[PDB]
Amino acid sequence: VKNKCVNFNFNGLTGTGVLTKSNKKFLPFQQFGRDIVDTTDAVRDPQT
Amino acid sequence: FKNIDGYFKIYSKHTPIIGRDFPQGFSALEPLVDLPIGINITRFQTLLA
Ligand SMILES: *[C@@H]1O[C@H](CO)[C@@H](O)[C@H](O)[C@H]1NC(C)=O
Repeated sequence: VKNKCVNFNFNGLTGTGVLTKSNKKFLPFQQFGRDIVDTTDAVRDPQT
Repeated sequence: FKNIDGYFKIYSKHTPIIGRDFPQGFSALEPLVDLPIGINITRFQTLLA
């Protein structure tokens, strides 16, 4: 679900936040992603 | 080619250009295949066509 505060378990990455479609440039090998100070910020959907 | 903790790692990038051999221009290397070999490697050699 998008645009709602939920608890996610993305491929073993457990956490809480709001997920929305991103406009980044994830290369095909890229999996997790992050932000400036070392926190998971943008995770690509493994299915879609 | 790197083989840290087994887990053979390779990276690749292709740049045709028109400059001479080995230009100074920068270029990144994207990973292509990461296969967990996990054996002992010391020697290295190539092949031809
Ligand atoms: C199953 O995973 C494969 C791998 O990408 C892909 O077809 C899709 O994400 C999934 N298919 C489904 C859920 O029908």
